[PDB]
Amino acid sequence: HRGSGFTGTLGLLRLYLRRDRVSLPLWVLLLSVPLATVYIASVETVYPDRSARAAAAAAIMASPAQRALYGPVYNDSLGAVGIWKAGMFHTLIAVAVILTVIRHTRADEESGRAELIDSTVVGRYANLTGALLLSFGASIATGAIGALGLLATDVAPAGSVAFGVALAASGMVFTAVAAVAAQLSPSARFTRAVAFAVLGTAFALRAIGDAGSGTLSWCSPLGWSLQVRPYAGERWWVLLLSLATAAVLTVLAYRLRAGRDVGAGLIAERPGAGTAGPMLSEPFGLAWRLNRGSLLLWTVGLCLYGLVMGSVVHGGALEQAFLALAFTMIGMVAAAFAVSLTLRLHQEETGLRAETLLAGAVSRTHWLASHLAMALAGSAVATLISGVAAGLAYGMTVGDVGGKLPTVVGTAAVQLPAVWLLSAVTVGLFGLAPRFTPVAWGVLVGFIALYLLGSLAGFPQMLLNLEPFAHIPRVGGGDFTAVPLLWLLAIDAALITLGAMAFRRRDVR
Amino acid sequence: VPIEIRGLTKHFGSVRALDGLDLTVREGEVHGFLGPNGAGKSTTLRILLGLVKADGGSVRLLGGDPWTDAVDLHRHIAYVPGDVTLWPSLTGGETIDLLARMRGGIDNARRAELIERFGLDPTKKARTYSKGNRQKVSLISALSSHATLLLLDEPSSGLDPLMENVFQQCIGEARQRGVTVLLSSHILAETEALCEKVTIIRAGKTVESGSL
Amino acid sequence: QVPIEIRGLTKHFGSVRALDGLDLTVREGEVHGFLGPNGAGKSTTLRILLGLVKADGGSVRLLGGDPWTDAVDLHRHIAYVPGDVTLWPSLTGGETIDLLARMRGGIDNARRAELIERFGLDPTKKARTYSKGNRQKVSLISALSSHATLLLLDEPSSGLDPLMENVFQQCIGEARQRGVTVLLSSHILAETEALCEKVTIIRAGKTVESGSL
Ligand SMILES: Nc1ncnc2c1ncn2[C@@H]1O[C@H](COP(=O)(O)OP(=O)(O)OP(=O)(O)O)[C@@H](O)[C@H]1O
Ligand SMILES: Nc1ncnc2c1ncn2[C@@H]1O[C@H](COP(=O)(O)OP(=O)(O)O)[C@@H](O)[C@H]1O
Ligand code: VO4
Ligand SMILES: [Mg+2]
Ligand SMILES: [Mg+2]
Repeated sequence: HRGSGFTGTLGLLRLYLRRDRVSLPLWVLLLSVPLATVYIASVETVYPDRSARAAAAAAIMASPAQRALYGPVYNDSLGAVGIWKAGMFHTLIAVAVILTVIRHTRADEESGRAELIDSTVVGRYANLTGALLLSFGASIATGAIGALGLLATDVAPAGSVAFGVALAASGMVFTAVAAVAAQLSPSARFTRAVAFAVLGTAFALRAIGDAGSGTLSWCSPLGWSLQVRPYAGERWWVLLLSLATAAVLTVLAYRLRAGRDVGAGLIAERPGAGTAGPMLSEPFGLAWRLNRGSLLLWTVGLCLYGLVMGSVVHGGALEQAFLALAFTMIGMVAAAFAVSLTLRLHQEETGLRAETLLAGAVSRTHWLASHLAMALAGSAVATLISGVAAGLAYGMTVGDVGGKLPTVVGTAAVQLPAVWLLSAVTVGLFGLAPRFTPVAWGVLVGFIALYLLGSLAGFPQMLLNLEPFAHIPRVGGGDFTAVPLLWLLAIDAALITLGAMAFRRRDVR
Repeated sequence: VPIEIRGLTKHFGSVRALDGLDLTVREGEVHGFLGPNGAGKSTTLRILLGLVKADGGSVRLLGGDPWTDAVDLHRHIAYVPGDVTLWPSLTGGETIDLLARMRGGIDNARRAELIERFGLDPTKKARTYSKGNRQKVSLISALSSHATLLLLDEPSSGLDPLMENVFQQCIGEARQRGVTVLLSSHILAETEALCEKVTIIRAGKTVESGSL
Repeated sequence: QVPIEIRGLTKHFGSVRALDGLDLTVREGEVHGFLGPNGAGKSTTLRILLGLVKADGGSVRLLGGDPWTDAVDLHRHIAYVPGDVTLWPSLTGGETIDLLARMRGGIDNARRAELIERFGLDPTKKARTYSKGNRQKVSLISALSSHATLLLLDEPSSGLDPLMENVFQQCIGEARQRGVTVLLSSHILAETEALCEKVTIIRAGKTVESGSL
């Protein structure tokens, strides 16, 4: 008696919510507080005049390269100009909700906790509903806090509410995508890859559309957030387009969960091979075999993104400025790639598969430098390929490809020390405090925040030196000293050698 | 009759997991469940809990289909997995009483006696357990609940010959007071001295089932 | 002529005294049993032997060298079967055998096929579909079919039906014939009598009794 498929949802929600009580408040505050205190606040000092904002609004609609990244500007009002750079939060919130949903649904279910939970009196959809409730609540909280903060400023009141609801809707559209994608494969990494491919496609379509006519910006969940048009005449009804989609997606997710056999996905497995080829006989070969798909996917994605940022660039004092800013994002994404490749060491050790390997003819360095070498090589290859693609596209759309290609390749390659520094940090953490290895992500996020909110908030030029992305030189003409590159490489080497020397004297438990 | 499997079948891919099984457990008796290392035992146990979806046949658990009544019948069933995995951060006592709260019932007088008899140390983070004290957590959390049907998968795995004897004694006491057990053993020293009317499955289909 | 020789081993895990003066000695060609209650120090000793843990005292002479400093030249003659077997979920069952045996002494193609035939494994199936009994045959076949003069088996028959745990006993009896030292840590007091002589019992880190059966 009294049994529904949702029984036990509240308890699962309350033990998911206590699993992450340090991450959720931090990333909910980080995407909501610096809207009325940084972005809107620093428009009365950079553009402190009614006629000064007109020139800035004219210099945005007359340059496709700049409005590919951020979106168009529809008037010279204070709210529209100030919030223009804040149109990047719609992608960060999507990343956050995707990661949270996958982490709570597929990450633990793959580790063997689904059998422990479902054998109890919990319902069938208790786990999915718990995770969706958590993510929807977070995406409401961030939008509500942002709107409440913006309502305390001199901007129009309607636009603040419009932006808050737009942020919440963009957070909700991709939670459903993550829920649908978590029902596909019995591997968490593949589900994350499928979920993030959709977000990458949406961003690429948004950029291509908004750098031109704009009619292609209606075909991507991002874009339905920019056409709400806060502070420029609100299109309220477009919110329905972002609300009628989630309800269609979510009702599909539950359906995929209906008959699915906890532990599986959609396609049954296939037999492999009975013998190991003469390549899988070493830690290097095993490490490469585990990381083929990730490297291929990341390389293809970064190439496709570079092929667009190098084409919208030219429809020399602004071309260099934009090509030095479109590659910092690629540097950050490649740093995330490096960290995700390096954490496979901690994943192996916590899974009791390090002992099986180190109880053989493998030293605690021929094993470390089998994931570390892959992390340092895959990121470099991806960044260089993206740079070549962008340079080729830019040269082709100008007319000559033999002149600009070396400059763009150099601009892409000078990001490498700041990409390897994150692998260095992770390896240094794995060898002193192995349990505290997954905080490397936090460090990365910190750096990103300090890059975005740092200069605008007016921090002194000594707290802004604590990030590596601000020290990278400029390739082209002057402004190239190559001194920060040597310092960054030395720091990477020091961190890596300390992490490696602290692993050789430790207990593998 | 708590169990009435009468022709169950399951195919995962092309792998013939299960090809017609004929289990039948009655009220208040221990019932062995034997077979080789591919027979389809753990799959049958999962199917009875509504966690694998049978692709044919008729399954009947405590009077209702396992798949649709999976939330309602779990108030009378305790499950001990073959591969025991616990939350790393929680403690032994925290795990036991969390699983009790989730199932909505415990017996503290029996729980304390079980902890003192199995020799478990309830205050250690779950990751610091020697896998024999990690099977004891599941044993304590299952034998101390109000369930009236135990689906023990392979309970005495990693237990020294003393805790194994204690486990046999606890199962005897449990069977004395109305609990019904379906036990998969692979150890023919506990099956002989514990249960009767065993059932043997070879490739998915029963080959010999009857009184010991 | 003495593969293992431990004298006065000790190891603290913080406030826990795991080992308090263990004594052990194997004699180059004997199957040595290693019994003890739960929480006695039967793995911790095996993990100290392989160089995965640093001892807090005493002396250890595995095959004639320090287990911690010479932990590479000695592991070309040692086969290890973990207490809880864990495999890679994407590699096939037949690839894990070759991968594991290609870091130790090296696989023996004459015995690999024979062991796959007499254990009845299926070497073309992803390793996340193995039923806890074919997940142990992978480790057993990879360890028995190698060039190793010392086997550190740790509860080797966990999850094996009453016929495969007789095939395993026959395989150990046949492997001991060609001079292969074995250290068998087990809880089933039915295989130790059939295989092992000169057993050693530990209780709380200290050996309590030792000698032949
Ligand atoms: N998730 C799965 N996907 C595909 N095939 C599977 C899956 N789980 C098990 N199998 C296969 O289907 C059959 C079911 O095995 P099952 O788990 O029933 O074995 P078992 O009897 O429990 O083994 P043991 O008795 O040693 O515990 C086996 O052939 C197994 O390899
Ligand atoms: N990482 C660890 N942290 C704390 N205690 C540990 C750790 N590893 C082992 N121990 C302790 O070592 C002792 C023996 O462990 P083990 O050798 O696995 O036991 P057994 O003899 O049952 O095989 C136990 O007291 C156990 O708790
Ligand atoms: O805790 V034990 O390694 O004796 O199963
Ligand atoms: Mg089983
Ligand atoms: Mg052990």
